[PDB]
Amino acid sequence: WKMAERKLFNKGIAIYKKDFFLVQKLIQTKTVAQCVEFYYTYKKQVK
Amino acid sequence: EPRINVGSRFQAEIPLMRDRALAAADPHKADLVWQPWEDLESSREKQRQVEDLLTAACSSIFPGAGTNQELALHCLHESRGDILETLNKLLLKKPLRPHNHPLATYHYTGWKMAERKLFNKGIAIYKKDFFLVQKLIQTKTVAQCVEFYYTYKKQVK
Amino acid sequence: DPAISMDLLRAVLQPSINEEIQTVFNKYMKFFQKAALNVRDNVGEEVDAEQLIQEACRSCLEQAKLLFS
Amino acid sequence: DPAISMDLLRAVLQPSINEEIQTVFNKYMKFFQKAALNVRDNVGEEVDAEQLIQEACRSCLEQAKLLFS
Amino acid sequence: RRKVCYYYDGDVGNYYYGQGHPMKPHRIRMTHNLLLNYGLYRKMEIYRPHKANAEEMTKYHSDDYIKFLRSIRPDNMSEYSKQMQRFNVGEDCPVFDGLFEFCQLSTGGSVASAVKLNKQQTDIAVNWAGGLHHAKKSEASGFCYVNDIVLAILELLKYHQRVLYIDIDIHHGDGVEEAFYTTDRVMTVSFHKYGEYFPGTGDLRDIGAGKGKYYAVNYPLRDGIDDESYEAIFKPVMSKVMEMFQPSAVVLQCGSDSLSGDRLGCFNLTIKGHAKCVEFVKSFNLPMLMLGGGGYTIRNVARCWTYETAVALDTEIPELPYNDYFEYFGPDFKLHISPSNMTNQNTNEYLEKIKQRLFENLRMLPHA
Ligand SMILES: O=P(O)(O)O[C@H]1[C@H](OP(=O)(O)O)[C@@H](OP(=O)(O)O)[C@H](OP(=O)(O)O)[C@@H](OP(=O)(O)O)[C@H]1OP(=O)(O)O
Ligand SMILES: [K+]
Ligand SMILES: [K+]
Ligand SMILES: [Zn+2]
Repeated sequence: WKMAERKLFNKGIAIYKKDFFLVQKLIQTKTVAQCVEFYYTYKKQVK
Repeated sequence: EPRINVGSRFQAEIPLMRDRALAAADPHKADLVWQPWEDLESSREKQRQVEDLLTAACSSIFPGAGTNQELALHCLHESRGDILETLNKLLLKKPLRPHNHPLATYHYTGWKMAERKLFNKGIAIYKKDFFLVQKLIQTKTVAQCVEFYYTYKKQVK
Repeated sequence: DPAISMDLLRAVLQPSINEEIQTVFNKYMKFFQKAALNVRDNVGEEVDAEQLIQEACRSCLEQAKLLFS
Repeated sequence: DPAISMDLLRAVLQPSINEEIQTVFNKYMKFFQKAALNVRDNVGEEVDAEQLIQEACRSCLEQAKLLFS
Repeated sequence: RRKVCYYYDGDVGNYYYGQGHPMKPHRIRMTHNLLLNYGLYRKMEIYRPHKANAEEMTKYHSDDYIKFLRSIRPDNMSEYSKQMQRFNVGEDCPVFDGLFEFCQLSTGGSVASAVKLNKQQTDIAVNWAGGLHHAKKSEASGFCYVNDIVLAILELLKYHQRVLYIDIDIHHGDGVEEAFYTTDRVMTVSFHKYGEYFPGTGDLRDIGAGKGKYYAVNYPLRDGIDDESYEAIFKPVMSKVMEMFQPSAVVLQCGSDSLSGDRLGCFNLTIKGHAKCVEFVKSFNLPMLMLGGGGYTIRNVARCWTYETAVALDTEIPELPYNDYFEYFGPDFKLHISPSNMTNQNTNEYLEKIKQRLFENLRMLPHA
C-alpha cells in the first residue's frame, strides 16, 4: 500500500463510504480484500 | 482599472507632523507579557538552566490541558525572572489563580470517549456542518470541536 | 517514559543544590587537606594530595546516599 | 594503604555529615514528594512514589560528586 | 541592536473562515509556536493586544459599515442579505462565527504597535495577524474586512511627516493605495503580479492623483520571478525611494503568498530572498512595523514569518526544532525552501524598461 493510493483511498471512502465496487475500480491493482483489510487496520489505529 | 470615488477615497489622515509623545495610550491597546532577561538568567551560567527547566516539564508533571511543556513556558513568564517563585506558583494551589488579569492565559489554554464516538459519527454524516454538530454537543464549542478535528487529522499519519 | 520528569527536575535543581553542598564541604576541607598532606609527607612525592582530597569527598557523597536508601 | 587512612577518617565523620545532608534535603523533600505523587496520580497504582523519591535523592548525591572530580 | 515588540492573541488561530477557504488564521498560531521553540520569544517584548472597538475602526471606515460588521452574524445572515451585497460579503469573503472579534484582534495588534513606535519605546514592531490590505472604506474585499494598515498609518502621521508603505505581497495593495491615493505624505509602493489576476490593479501607469500623484509607485510582474531578479530590482528602487521620499517611519507588508509553491500565488521566491528584502529595509534604520497578510501554503508561511522575525532580531537560527505543529512541515522539517523549475517570464528587457520609466518618475521629486 502506497501513500498515493492511501490518499485516494481516504477520499474514495470519504465519498462513497460503502461502495467496495467503485473503489475497487479506483484501484484496479488492489483487491477488495486488501482494501477492506486496510480499512480495519485504520479503524484500529483510530483508538 | 478601478475607479477612485471621492466619497469612498479615505478619511484625511489629520496629522500635526510632530505630536511628540502626546500622552498616548497603548498600555490599553496592549498588555506586556514578556521582558528580555539575560542579566542573571543568561550570563553563560543559567542560560542552559531554562533549557533544562522546560524539557523538564513535558513529562510526569501536573496537567492543565495536557501538553506539560506549555504550562512551564507559561510559568517562567509568570514569575518575571525567578526560580522558586516560578516553581511554587507553578505547583502551588492552581495555575489559574495567580494570573487572571491578562486573560490571554485562559485564551491560549483554550473530551470524553462518549462525545468522541458521537463526534466521529456526527462528522461521518455531515462532514461539513459545524452548526448541527454544535447542536449535537451543546456543552462544547465549534472551536474545541474544530480543534479535535485537526488533532485527529494529524494522528492519521 | 513519563518518569523522565524526575531526571529533568533534577537537572534544574542540581546547580542550586551543588552550591549548598560546596558550602558544606568548605567547612570540612581543612581536615581533608592536611590529612592528604600528612600522607604525602609520610609517603613520597608520588602521592597526589589533591587527588586524595577529591576522592575522599566523592566517597562522602556516595555514603550519604544511605540517607535515601 | 593511603586510601584506607582516608576512608577510615571518612567513617569517623560520616555520622555528622549525614546529619547535615539530611537537614539539606528536608528543605527539598516536598518538591520530590509532589512530583512522585503526581506521577502516581497520572500513571496509576503500580508506581511506587516513595521509591521514586529515594531514587531521585540518591541521584542528586551521585551528581554532587562532580564537585570533587 | 534593535528592540522588537511582538503582539499576539491566541484566539486568532481558532477563528475559521469556512470550508475550502484558502485563508486560514491558524497559520499565525504556528508561527507563534515556532518563534517560541526557536527561543526567540524569549528575546523580544511580547504583548497581547486588547480588542479594537468601533470607535477607532471608524476613524477610516464608514460608521455603518462597521455597524454592519458589528451586527452581522450567520444567524441573521438571510435577514441582512440586502446589505451583504452592498458590502461585498460573500463568495470569497464569507461570513463566519467570530468574524468581528477576529478583526478587533488584527486591528488592535497593528494600532497598538503604531502607538508604541509613536511613543518612541521600540524600534521594530510586528503583528503577523495584521497586513490585510484589500479592505476598502465601505466594503470588504480579497478576504480583508478592516484595513488595519491604514488605521495603523493614520496614527503614525500624527507623529511622522512622511510614512513609507511597502508591499511585497503578490496581490497589489490597492486598499492602502486607494486609502492614500491623493496624499503626498504617504508613499505606496507595490510589487506584484499583473495580468489576469486580482485585484487587476497596480499597472505601470497607476501613479496617483492630485497631491498624491507621483506618490503611488507600482511595479507589475509576470509569473516565476526569482530571488535574484527580485533582489536586483528591489534594492535599487527602494534606495531611490529612500533617496527621494525620505520617510521618517516605514510600514512593510510581508506578503508571503509571493513565495514559491503557494496555493494561490505563482511567484518563485524563497524564504531567503523574501527575507533579504526585510533585511534591506531594516538596514535603513527607521521606526519599523512589519505585518503579515497573504500566504496560503501555511507550512511555508510559518517558515517565512518565523525567519523574518529573526531578521528583525538579527540573530541566527538553524533544522526545525520540535513544536506542536512539527508534523506539518513535510518529510524534511526544514526552514528554507528552494525555487521550482517554473519559468521566469520576466525578461531583462521588460524589467529594464519599466525600471527606467520609474527612475524618471522618481527624478521628478525635489532634491539637491
Ligand atoms: O490531506 P492533506 O495532504 O493533509 O491536505 C488537506 C487537504 O488539502 P489538499 O486537498 O490541497 O491536499 C484539505 O482539502 P480538502 O480535503 O478539504 O479538499 C485541506 O482542507 P481545506 O482545503 O478546506 O483547507 C486541509 O487543510 P486543513 O488541515 O487546514 O483543513 C489539508 O490538510 P493540511 O492543512 O494538513 O495540509
Ligand atoms: K504588492
Ligand atoms: K500617495
Ligand atoms: Zn496576497
